[PDB]
Amino acid sequence: VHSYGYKSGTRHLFAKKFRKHGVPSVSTILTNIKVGDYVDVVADSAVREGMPHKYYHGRTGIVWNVTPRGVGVIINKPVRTRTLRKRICVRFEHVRKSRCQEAFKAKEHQFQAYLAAKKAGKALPPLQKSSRLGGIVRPKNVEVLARRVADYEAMVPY
Amino acid sequence: PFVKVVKNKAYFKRFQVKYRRRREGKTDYHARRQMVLQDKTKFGSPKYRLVVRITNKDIIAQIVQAKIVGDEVVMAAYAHELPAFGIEHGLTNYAAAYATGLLLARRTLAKLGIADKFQGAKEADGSYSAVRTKKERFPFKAILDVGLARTTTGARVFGVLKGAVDGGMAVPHRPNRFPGYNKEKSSLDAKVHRDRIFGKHVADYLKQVKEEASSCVQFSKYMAAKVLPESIEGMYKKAHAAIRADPSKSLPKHKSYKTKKLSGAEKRAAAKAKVAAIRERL
Amino acid sequence: KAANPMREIVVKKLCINICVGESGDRLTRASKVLEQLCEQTPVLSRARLTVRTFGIRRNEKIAVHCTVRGKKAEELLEKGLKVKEFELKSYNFADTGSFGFGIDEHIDLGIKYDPSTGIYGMDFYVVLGRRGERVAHRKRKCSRVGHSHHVTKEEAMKWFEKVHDGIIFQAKK
Amino acid sequence: ARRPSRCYRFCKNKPYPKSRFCRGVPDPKIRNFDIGRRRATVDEFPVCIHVVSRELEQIASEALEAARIQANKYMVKRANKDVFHMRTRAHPFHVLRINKGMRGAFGKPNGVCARVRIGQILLSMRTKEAYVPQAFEALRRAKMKFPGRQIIVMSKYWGFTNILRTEYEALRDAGKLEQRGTHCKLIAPKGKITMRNVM
RNA sequence: GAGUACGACCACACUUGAGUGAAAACACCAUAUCCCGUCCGAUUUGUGAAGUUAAGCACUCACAGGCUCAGUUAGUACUGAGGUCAGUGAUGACUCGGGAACCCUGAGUGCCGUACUCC
RNA sequence: AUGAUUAGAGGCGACCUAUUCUCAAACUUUAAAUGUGCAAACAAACCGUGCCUUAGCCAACUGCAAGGCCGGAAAGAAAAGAAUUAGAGGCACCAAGUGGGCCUUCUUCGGUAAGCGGAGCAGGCGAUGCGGAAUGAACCGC
RNA sequence: GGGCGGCAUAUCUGUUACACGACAACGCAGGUGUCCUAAGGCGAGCUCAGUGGGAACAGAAAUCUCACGUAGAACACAAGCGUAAAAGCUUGCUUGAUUAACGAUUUCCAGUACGAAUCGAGACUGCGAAAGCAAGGCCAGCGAUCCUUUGCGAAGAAUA
Ligand SMILES: [K+]
Ligand SMILES: [K+]
Ligand SMILES: [K+]
Ligand SMILES: [Mg+2]
Ligand SMILES: [Mg+2]
Ligand SMILES: [Mg+2]
Ligand SMILES: [Mg+2]
Ligand SMILES: [Mg+2]
Ligand SMILES: [Mg+2]
Ligand SMILES: [Mg+2]
Ligand SMILES: [Mg+2]
Ligand SMILES: [Mg+2]
Ligand SMILES: [Mg+2]
Ligand SMILES: [Mg+2]
Ligand SMILES: [Mg+2]
Ligand SMILES: [Mg+2]
Ligand SMILES: [Mg+2]
Ligand SMILES: [Mg+2]
Ligand SMILES: [Mg+2]
Ligand SMILES: [Mg+2]
Ligand SMILES: [Mg+2]
Ligand SMILES: [Mg+2]
Ligand SMILES: [Mg+2]
Ligand SMILES: [Mg+2]
Ligand SMILES: [Mg+2]
Ligand SMILES: [Mg+2]
Ligand code: NA
Repeated sequence: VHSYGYKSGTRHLFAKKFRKHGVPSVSTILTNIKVGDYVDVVADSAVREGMPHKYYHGRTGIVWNVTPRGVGVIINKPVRTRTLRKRICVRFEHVRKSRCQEAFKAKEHQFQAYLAAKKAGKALPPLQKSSRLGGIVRPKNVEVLARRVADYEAMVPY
Repeated sequence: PFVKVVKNKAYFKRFQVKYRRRREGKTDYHARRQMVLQDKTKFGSPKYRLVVRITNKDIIAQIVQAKIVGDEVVMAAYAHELPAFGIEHGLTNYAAAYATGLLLARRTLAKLGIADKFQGAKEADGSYSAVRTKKERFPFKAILDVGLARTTTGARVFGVLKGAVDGGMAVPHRPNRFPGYNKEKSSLDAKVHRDRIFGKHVADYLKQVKEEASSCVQFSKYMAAKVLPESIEGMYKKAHAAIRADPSKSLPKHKSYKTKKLSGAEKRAAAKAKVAAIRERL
Repeated sequence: KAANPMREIVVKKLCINICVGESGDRLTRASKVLEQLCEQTPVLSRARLTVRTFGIRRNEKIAVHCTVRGKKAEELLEKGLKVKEFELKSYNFADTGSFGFGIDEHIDLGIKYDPSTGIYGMDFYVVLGRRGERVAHRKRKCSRVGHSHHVTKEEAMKWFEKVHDGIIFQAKK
Repeated sequence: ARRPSRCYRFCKNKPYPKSRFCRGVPDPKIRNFDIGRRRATVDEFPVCIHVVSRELEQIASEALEAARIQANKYMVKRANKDVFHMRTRAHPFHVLRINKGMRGAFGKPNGVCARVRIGQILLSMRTKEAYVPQAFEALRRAKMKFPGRQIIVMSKYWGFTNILRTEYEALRDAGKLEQRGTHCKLIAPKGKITMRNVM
């Protein structure tokens, strides 16, 4: 970039996708953000108020502050030899609930359910077997792999 | 030819259809987004809208909570339920709007269990008293949702609002749009508003139309019944009393008509038969 | 079903336009003439863009027009077509079901010619339609009118020559 | 005069077309890209002969014009002008600059060239089976005007179409082809059933 | 099996032609004293029920256009890593990995909630 | 789509509609490879009409929000290829030189080019010899 | 080389720039020192650029009317981005361009300042029926020490 304004070099970054223009939906308004929640900081191009800086687009952080119309997010930013915990202030339209701990939460819930079943004496689900093991292979149809003259005749255009 | 076709293939490729309810001309999404909006510091505490919709024949009043899966209607009142209380005609006038708002407020307060705690105005005066809101136990609060209706001085949406306010619910409002409010003087005439609420305008128009009839589309069903212009106010007063007495009452209480869809195989078979017939011709 | 009564063609409105072309005394007199003719207040139409050949400039009131509906519109149309001697040309009809004509002598419409004002002449335009065109002009649930429910040029011509018993020329240009 | 073309070979810069940012570009040397009977129908010229570039390089519009002029001269001398139709495929859209190492050395537009890839067809000639050797010799002489390495091949398609020579006659006789000028489109069983696409 | 009000996702829902639509709706519709607002009761507002499914609306269809999901294009284009590889070069291929796009072709043409109502 | 661009075709010459030749650093529907945030159980997270407080929210509380307290359960993180580590993590204080750089693979801009000028990722030389390419700061090996 | 020229000297947009961020050149294409009591704020209506059909003078182009029109128009000014019951156009009312307890942040960055910007908490308000929106015109449009100069510390009350 030739100048270093606040929104320099955001022509494609702060643009809406094809046929996906418009203001944020009601589902975004009705989302409940709590302090301590993991959120994704994704700028909505059509809001332009409370917009994050381009650096924080696509960053996931933890909410440290909720105001009537804004969200306080802590983002890690590497500066030289250390990482800084940057606190940014954005409107709720530029914030999304982050599924970064979805699999870990599911693992915890599955472990709790497994413990409950083991206490109740219910039969646990069968353990999956490794697909890397050996065995007999019975080929239903066997074909010959070879290079033909027709392959060369085809790869030549015109 | 000679005129460029605007709606060409590229035009349809690049078209972004609006939301279904916007393309149906039903919902103002800017207004809806501002109305369902709440402080993020509330963390999603319940917020209600007083949805007022008026058709050519009925008045629909609902108490609605916004949700991501879809709005939840807590309580609904209808103008066509008024005959159960004594309103046999004019279910779309200002008096019917006030009665529908009163009925919705009474039903909502009964369902929430706070009916005995909040009585509202027993006798309507048309007068404005400011609602008590957070911004002694506070009344149940809903905000008015007029949709796409034109908010003029004396519209029936504000009749429903006034009925709900007198029913016990606390809907934040100012009297600037009640009938009889004087824009120039910045004052409200409670007598004119009460006259509208009890439909003395309807009674006066009925008297005038009947006098002209003696000298018949208008008031045809009013005149078919033996409705007197001097009995309308008492009728609406009795309706108010009955609605307060028991809001839970209403009006006294699968052949397939769809056309089956052809499968893709049937469509292709029909198309092939048609092209084969054309080939046989030529 | 064409025999359905809702398909009857009615005169939606009559639009009378007097394009004086210059603001001032002439436009005031034209507004007075239109007030006498239409029995209602007319409106001045402001210039769109500056055209040197016509003067005109921009945002300057150059014409006075008015919309007439109901019985007054029908009687005004009767007077205007009486002036035209109940003869209209084929190309005077639009493809949208509407037609119009110009009147060159305002004093020919049964209006007194007291010389406080002068002879102006104007533009008559009538819009045919059918009961149901509300759907495309109402605020809520606004939607396009069905294609078949539209009034065509042939339908407008037949309506004109059946109701007012006028003569079409079937010419061009 | 003009610089030797060895200075403007090799495709070293990003494409630099004439636009609202690069004004002052002179017109390309080559103006007409079709010679011979360009209005001949697709059936008239079944043989297509290509000049295919084997190099990633730039070709000036001067070289393109010289090649087309040489090919036309040979075809009209050793044959008739109504028995062939040659098309120049490469278009000179890339602007060359001259700094006429110093400061502020960004140059001015002084020419235009076509950026050419490996396997890109440069010249295509529609002709008949009688005049194939004449077409080959004309395209050899036109190749002599181009920089880099090009090969001359005979296409497997009929004329300038994308329909194979062996199958074109059967497709046309069956009624599966639509004639739109000098190219044809295989009619597809789709869309509204009209007097077309009945097949 | 449908309708209405409020909706969520926002074309599998749009666009263009045609056809069909029980009940109840919805809507066209009638009207202008009052409330209100216009050049114009067209829009809007109030008041109302004589007519109509003609429009809207909803369904159905079209070897329809778009859209959506696939296949193909194609292990191609491109590409991370490697060579005291080839080639004057331009560039290529090879080795260990990743892997597209349009055209073209196949299938499909909304779905899911809350409340009330009709079958 | 926005910009350019060649030629035929079908409905004076345009105009219109289907195509067709050729393109884009300051075009793009689509879209890699390499990347780049966050998470992957010990101050944490999970469970409980559990209890206390609130001048926080909600029409209210048993609901939500926040600080705690008391208990529970803890593959200490299973099985599905289901990590690895010559993995002591943090926290300071006082100071030195340096702030002319050059070369190279790959990417890259200006220039006809240059042992030219200018950048990106990363390795080098500088500061480094040794063994190889006869010879060479930088290539190969180390 | 220097000089002349220019400003790459403070600064904004696109690109170079290699799909996070960052990146040079006297690289490319353009801007800034202003302008606006409305061109700020809000509410409500409405839809734009163009294209056809039609209507005295009137014609390619004056106004009127009906359709189609995904924005191809506008939004002071460069450029992106964004926006259609609006963020555009008309209109009505207004002074949220005022205060704002030394609240906390982003951008440049040494994680210093300045300039711009973001999320707030008070006061008094404006528009709106209301939910709400607004402490300027989103993002460029600006300035230390010292010195000068202006505003605020009304009146009254207190045996302190
Ligand atoms: K050659
Ligand atoms: K502002
Ligand atoms: K100063
Ligand atoms: Mg870019
Ligand atoms: Mg983007
Ligand atoms: Mg509104
Ligand atoms: Mg020489
Ligand atoms: Mg270059
Ligand atoms: Mg009407
Ligand atoms: Mg009406
Ligand atoms: Mg029908
Ligand atoms: Mg199709
Ligand atoms: Mg590579
Ligand atoms: Mg494991
Ligand atoms: Mg030094
Ligand atoms: Mg050097
Ligand atoms: Mg040194
Ligand atoms: Mg050696
Ligand atoms: Mg970047
Ligand atoms: Mg608005
Ligand atoms: Mg501070
Ligand atoms: Mg500052
Ligand atoms: Mg500014
Ligand atoms: Mg405040
Ligand atoms: Mg600005
Ligand atoms: Mg602002
Ligand atoms: Na100073």
